[PDB]
Amino acid sequence: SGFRKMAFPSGKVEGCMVQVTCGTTTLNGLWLDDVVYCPRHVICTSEDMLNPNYEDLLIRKSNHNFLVQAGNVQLRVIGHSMQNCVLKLKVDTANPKTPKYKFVRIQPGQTFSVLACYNGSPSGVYQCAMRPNFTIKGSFLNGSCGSVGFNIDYDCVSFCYMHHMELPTGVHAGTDLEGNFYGPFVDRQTAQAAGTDTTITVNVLAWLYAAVINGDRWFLNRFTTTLNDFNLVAMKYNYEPLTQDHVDILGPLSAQTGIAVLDMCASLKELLQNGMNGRTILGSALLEDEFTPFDVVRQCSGVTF
Amino acid sequence: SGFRKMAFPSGKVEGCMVQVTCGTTTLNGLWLDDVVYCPRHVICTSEDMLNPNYEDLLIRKSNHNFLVQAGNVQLRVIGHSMQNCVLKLKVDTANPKTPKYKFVRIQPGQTFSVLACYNGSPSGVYQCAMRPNFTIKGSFLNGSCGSVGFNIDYDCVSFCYMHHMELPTGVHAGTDLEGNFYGPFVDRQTAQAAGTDTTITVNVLAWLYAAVINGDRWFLNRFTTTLNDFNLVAMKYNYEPLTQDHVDILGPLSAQTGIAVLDMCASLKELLQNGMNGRTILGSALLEDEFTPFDVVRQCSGVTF
Ligand SMILES: *[C@@H](CC(=O)OCC)[C@H](C[C@@H]1CCNC1=O)NC(=O)[C@H](Cc1ccc(F)cc1)NC(=O)[C@H](N)Cc1ccccc1
Ligand SMILES: *[C@@H](CC(=O)OCC)[C@H](C[C@@H]1CCNC1=O)NC(=O)[C@H](Cc1ccc(F)cc1)NC(=O)[C@H](N)Cc1ccccc1
Repeated sequence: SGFRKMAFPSGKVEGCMVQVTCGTTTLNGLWLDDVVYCPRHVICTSEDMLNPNYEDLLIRKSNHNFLVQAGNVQLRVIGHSMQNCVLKLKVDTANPKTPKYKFVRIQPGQTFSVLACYNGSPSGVYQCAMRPNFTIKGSFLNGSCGSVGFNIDYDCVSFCYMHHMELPTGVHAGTDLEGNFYGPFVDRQTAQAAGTDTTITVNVLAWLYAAVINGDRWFLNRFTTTLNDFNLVAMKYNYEPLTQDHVDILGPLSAQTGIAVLDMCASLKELLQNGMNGRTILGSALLEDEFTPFDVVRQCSGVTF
Repeated sequence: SGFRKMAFPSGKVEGCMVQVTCGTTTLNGLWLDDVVYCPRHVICTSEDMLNPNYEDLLIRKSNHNFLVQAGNVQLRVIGHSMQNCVLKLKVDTANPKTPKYKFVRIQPGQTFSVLACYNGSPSGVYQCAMRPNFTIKGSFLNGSCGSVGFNIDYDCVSFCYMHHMELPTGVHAGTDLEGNFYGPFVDRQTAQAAGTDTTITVNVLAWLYAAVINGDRWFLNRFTTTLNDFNLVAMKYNYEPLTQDHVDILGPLSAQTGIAVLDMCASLKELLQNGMNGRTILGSALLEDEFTPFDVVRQCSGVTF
């Protein structure tokens, strides 16, 4: 019993982290097979991040300008190339610890674990969600760029995120492992703002289920609602609209608890308008929205890797 | 910027997890050098759990009765001993992945990372606190006994917890790696309940410093109180008393922010009597008490391992 914010075991990803230095700029890299991935802004000069032409910066740089370190072991660079906003450094040694992996682009509302790293070494691991405005609410300091986000399916590590920057709001932005930024953000020192961040409704509902599975039931009422009468209340409170795909994806949880999605939706509508009245759910005084239905099923069924 | 519930990287511990089977019962064990540690109720079914005489069941068992599996490979048990509630199986092969480690007994209020495992394979990692009533608020299903909690102090893995039981209230209980239970609990199916749980005052203050470090400053007032004055209110809300040792432990966070501990205490006093004004602090609507002062420093200074 119980329910916690649970990250994936970080071991398989620890073995791919390395340190990447270009000039005086050091950050983290991801070493898979004979390729080291990292943010292209590592090649930037100090006065190059204002108006950077990375294509042209890469021509000026030799393979010898890139120092990669796996532990205290130097990996010789024998090639450098740029896919979108990620630098790809070809090295002469294949990572013996390369896991079965895939590069995936995640959607808003989907969660993942982040291995925060500095100078190629891990600091900690936590669970994040891709917000509906394509930012993440992480914990990153200077030197954290190149840290990756990931999920694990049995033995396959699906890398979904690489950390690039911090917006003035304290939120975080980055790319997939193919260099495409999530959201409208770019790696130029320009005024860029995230749209209104909305609450991931399907996750709050998955979370309420998890609450039900664990014995928290004070919020369950006997009223019901329709998908449109709930969404009318939802959009007033900056909640994402609920669709039939969301009702279906919660099927498993509805089928383990016997509670109809729309029944839980009525309980949720009551909590939005009236609050919690100094009560808590799963130890929280807020409606948590960084648990997907799969995360709930995973943590209430014992899925191992 | 940012503040998340961050666990230690779990790689070093993943490489010590194995599966231990005795009869029909399987659970997780910890394989360090040539010894596997695991809960001693592995030698029990659901018949002797009334008044289990682990002394007889141990002698009545043979080395061949214990099946130990490290992934695919099978480890041959060549001896067995008991140290309180932990079983020690000597095997004929030493773990090549054994980290520098120590067995430590943690104090109430201290945190650690839990690597939840099932059938010797990790499922997830999350951060827990030893509650003042010597329970933890974990996430554990059937098959999870033997999962361990730990801290990483430099290059040394400090194992502090092995999971044994869930109490009917839904909280969890276990031992250090020497087999001594935290709290007045015993590894047998007899009536057991934890004392009343209090809030870890020193951890709440550390967390408020974390909020200040990350720009959350709305709850700061200009006031200052006395240690005795603060404790008078602390007791009214079921908060641990604040000792001078706690005050000193917060020294580093007071030094970084310029806010005296007794000034922070006055701000916490006002939050307790008047509530959080419908506002959040570091993404939470409750006062969080599972971050130690050290947890705050390492996440806000990027300590690596
Ligand atoms: C990682 C940089 C790194 O590790 O390599 C040098 C040590 C940085 C992580 C930031 C630091 C603090 N918390 C974080 O999440 N990333 C940056 O520092 C980023 C680098 C950058 C500068 C200019 C660009 F055009 C692209 C990338 N700088 C920032 O995030 C600053 N907040 C400035 C900023 C840049 C883009 C949009 C808004 C603000
Ligand atoms: C770990 C058991 C295991 O892995 O072995 C499988 C063969 C269990 C973890 C629990 C399961 C559900 N959620 C959890 O966190 N531990 C137990 O099941 C525990 C084991 C035990 C059985 C018989 C004994 F004599 C000692 C220990 N049993 C329980 O937790 C039950 N809640 C019963 C109970 C025991 C002590 C105090 C209160 C209730």
